Amino acid sequence: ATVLLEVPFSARGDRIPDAVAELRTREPIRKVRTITGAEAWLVSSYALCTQVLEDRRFSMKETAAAGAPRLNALTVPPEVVNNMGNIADAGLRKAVMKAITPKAPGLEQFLRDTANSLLDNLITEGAPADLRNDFADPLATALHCKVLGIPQEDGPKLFRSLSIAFMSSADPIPAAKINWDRDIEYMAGILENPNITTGLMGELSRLRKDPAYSHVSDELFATIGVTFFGAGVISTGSFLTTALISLIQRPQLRNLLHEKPELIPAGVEELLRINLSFADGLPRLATADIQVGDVLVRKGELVLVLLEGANFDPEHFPNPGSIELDRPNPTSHLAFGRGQHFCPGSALGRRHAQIGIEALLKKMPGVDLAVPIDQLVWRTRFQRRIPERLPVLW
Amino acid sequence: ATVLLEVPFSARGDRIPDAVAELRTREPIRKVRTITGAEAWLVSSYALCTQVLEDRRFSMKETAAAGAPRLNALTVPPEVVNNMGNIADAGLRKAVMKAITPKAPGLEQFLRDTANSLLDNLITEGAPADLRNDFADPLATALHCKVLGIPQEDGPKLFRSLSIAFMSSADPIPAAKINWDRDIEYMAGILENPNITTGLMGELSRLRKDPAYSHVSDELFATIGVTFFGAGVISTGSFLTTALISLIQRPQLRNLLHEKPELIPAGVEELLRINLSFADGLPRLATADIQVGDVLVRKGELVLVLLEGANFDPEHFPNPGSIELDRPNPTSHLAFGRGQHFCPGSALGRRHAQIGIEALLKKMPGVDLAVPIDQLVWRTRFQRRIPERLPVLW
Ligand code: HEM
Ligand code: HEM
Ligand SMILES: O=C1N[C@@H](Cc2ccc(O)cc2)C(=O)N[C@H]1Cc1ccccc1
Ligand SMILES: O=C1N[C@@H](Cc2ccc(O)cc2)C(=O)N[C@H]1Cc1ccccc1
Repeated sequence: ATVLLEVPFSARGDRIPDAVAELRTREPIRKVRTITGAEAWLVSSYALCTQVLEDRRFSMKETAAAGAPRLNALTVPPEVVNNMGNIADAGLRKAVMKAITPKAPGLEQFLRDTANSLLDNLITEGAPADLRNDFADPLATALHCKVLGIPQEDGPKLFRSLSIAFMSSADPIPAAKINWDRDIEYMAGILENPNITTGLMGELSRLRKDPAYSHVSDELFATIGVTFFGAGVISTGSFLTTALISLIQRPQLRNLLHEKPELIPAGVEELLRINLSFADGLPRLATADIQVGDVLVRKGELVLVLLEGANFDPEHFPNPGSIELDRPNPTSHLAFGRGQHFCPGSALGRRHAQIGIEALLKKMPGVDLAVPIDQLVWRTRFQRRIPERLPVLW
Repeated sequence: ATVLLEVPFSARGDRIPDAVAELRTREPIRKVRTITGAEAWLVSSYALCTQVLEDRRFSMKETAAAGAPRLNALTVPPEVVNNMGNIADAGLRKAVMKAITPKAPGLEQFLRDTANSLLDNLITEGAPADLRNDFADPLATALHCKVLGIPQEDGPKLFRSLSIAFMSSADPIPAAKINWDRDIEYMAGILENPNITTGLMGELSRLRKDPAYSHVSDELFATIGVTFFGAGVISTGSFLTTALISLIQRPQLRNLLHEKPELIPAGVEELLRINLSFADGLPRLATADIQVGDVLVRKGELVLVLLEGANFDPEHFPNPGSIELDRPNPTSHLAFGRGQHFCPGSALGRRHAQIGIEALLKKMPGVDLAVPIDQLVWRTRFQRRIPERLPVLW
């Protein structure tokens, strides 16, 4: 006698478990047990993943309902699960989106100078260097401080919330509330700070005093600050870190991109496709009875959309484990999701990785792991897969 | 068909696997496979563990022989496996031992003041706090700087080697050689530095110029510095960290020790007994054919002495999972080993933990985990079991 198949399979972000392909071939939608003890439908083929993400009756918002089967415990207030919905309803979608495009004057140059400075310091200190704690994560943090319009010096303290904020836990986390309330207070103070006139918080601060936004709550304005910092920094920091592992392990690709840096955008799109940064399927709660492949999903049930299921599906991406810069469908991956909840920071995430990789290859063309790859320590029970340290030499 | 049982069982240091007791009862010496692919004899009862540790024909030195079955790859030069042997042969055993006793004038007071300062800063910053990175590890580091007689400011950089130096790896680690050579250079410089006149390095520095030690190599003198810093800091830092977890999870004991701090030494001895800080059995290579229980161990074979096997053996420590302050045999545990290779820093390790715990309970009587205990991230493929962060509130 065995127990129901449990998720997640492995916290390692350097290889995809064989079970994924076995599941996709034989049972692309199937029952599993989450860390909370709830049952869920795990969906692992490109066709069925897209079907779920494109049908709003599979609701993100409703995952926060009391009594629902849960993937993990909330680390934010239940209303914050509908964060983008709330922003849209407040008439703030356009303003937020304009504030987070990588095409802001001087922003890409700021990224370049920042990446270059970080790398110069590592070279000066000498090998080994930690490319997560001393490159990818400070770069992500520096970027989001600039995008938000908040002091660079405040970045490290806001960052220190994230190892807890993005936990994937069976039970509520007392520290998450403490940090959340503190960070919300920080952002409420930013909105009242006359020095803060640029970036996303500068724009929110002015819209807050505009009579057309008079009935938008101060709670929402502070929430947008905390949530976009946290989601942007964890996503870009983790993606860049795991992408660098994928590159370091592919010297031929590394040499090609070094030689022809104009191929970097196509390289990053493939790195996105094969990336295992997301530790759990994307959760949705059925709000009707809906047929998904061989299964009738019932109202109230939890569905988990497995991004690497879709992104490694050989029916959509032939030879899926190989980085190939000349695919006919290169942006059709699900790394940024699909449908109603498509990542609003996708352009910014792309540019973050492109510039980070550009600068690394320029400065450290001899980059290699300083420890055997099995020695990386993979963070557990977290919403992302990431090594605690990424030791490299050059 | 199944493969040979693999070690280690789990990197979690907050619970002992059920398999340990099952092994001890049914097969207290049995064949296993290590991470290198080698076979070894795993020994898990108190009686057989003591037998192996007390018989020098089970050699520590010989584990470093070329072609031997290995638990893991060397992170030090092969001659350094015989470090204490080398010290003894150089006539330096007494001098080293005298230098590392916790009874040095002002040393315990330095520990108290240091622990108190660290805790005050955490209280000032506010919850949550990380008791590994911001308490146990700086306290261990501060202590060993003082014991060695080296600047407190040099501690953090020497510490940064340890996440690699004490890896338990299948293959050699390039970063370990880089850090090793650099740290050896640092210590060679300390021996020539006229400012360094106290502690272990001050004493080695004077013995180096004494004609009775004229033919002791400079290599050995620098090696003693690097090895005692590294082993002392990793062992005390890791033990204190995991001991604090054991305490936090036992509020009744925590209250008793708070109320009657004179019981702390007896508390620490039990915390040592139940501690799971050591990630692997202690390795020994047979140099003869020797009967151990039902098995004839052959010359050249690897034997792994499982400390928690012995320390949780109900035949020697009845109700072994319970901390009981009134045992008749309280120091007969194997936390510091046994025989030829008994830990030379045992008194210092005891005092480090006693003072750290004393100060914590005084300052933070309300200490508790700030995250569910399953959320701790346990370091993998390492010679110690430790959480990457220990978030607490008070
Ligand atoms: C390469 C980096 C990034 C990756 C891989 C990524 C991935 C994703 C994915 C897969 C989703 C969809 C989740 C779902 O449908 O359940 C999402 C949504 C979201 N992301 Fe990103 N993201 C990245 C960067 C960013 C950045 C830079 C920001 C903001 C600065 C951001 C903020 C958000 C927000 C607020 C949502 C929720 C959207 C909604 O609910 O409609 N992300 N992200
Ligand atoms: C509570 C903290 C400590 C624990 C739990 C601990 C544990 C141990 C154990 C179990 C051994 C025996 C290994 C074997 O036989 O294979 C050992 C040996 C050793 N320890 Fe400790 N130790 C601690 C503190 C220290 C300190 C503070 C120092 C130095 C400052 C130190 C330096 C050494 C050295 C050099 C050896 C090798 C002894 C030999 O080969 O004869 N340890 N330790
Ligand atoms: O639940 C949500 N919360 C935030 C993201 C977020 C989560 C935790 C945190 O501490 C800060 C920010 C959101 O905007 N949208 C949704 C979905 C989401 C979760 C995680 C990352 C991105 C989106
Ligand atoms: O192999 C040894 N090396 C050192 C300990 C040591 C290991 C690694 C390092 O980077 C620094 C110090 C020793 O003294 N004795 C032996 C056994 C030992 C290993 C680990 C801890 C304690 C003792």
